[PDB]
Amino acid sequence: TSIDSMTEMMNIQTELAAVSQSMADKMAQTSDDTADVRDHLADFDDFFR
Amino acid sequence: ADLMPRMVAVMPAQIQSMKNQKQTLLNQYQVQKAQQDQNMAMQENATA
Repeated sequence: TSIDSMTEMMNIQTELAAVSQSMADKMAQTSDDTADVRDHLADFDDFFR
Repeated sequence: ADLMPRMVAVMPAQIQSMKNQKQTLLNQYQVQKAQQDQNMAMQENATA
């Protein structure tokens, strides 16, 4: 029974690793977009600078 | 947040296994201690 529980735990750990990798990739893309927004905003307002 | 409860629900099974193992160890200790002490009592002063 303990072996079964440990096997299930390992499967769940693998799923958590996949979730974490997906989150990291999506956050990287989001940060790239936010950096684009910040660059656009900084380059703007030069008329008002 | 859906994965976490699975890890929560996995845990109780192992604790029951540990508890049963502890009970088995205590019973084994009692049995073997009784056997050894009984044998030593019977074999004492048998070289007379």
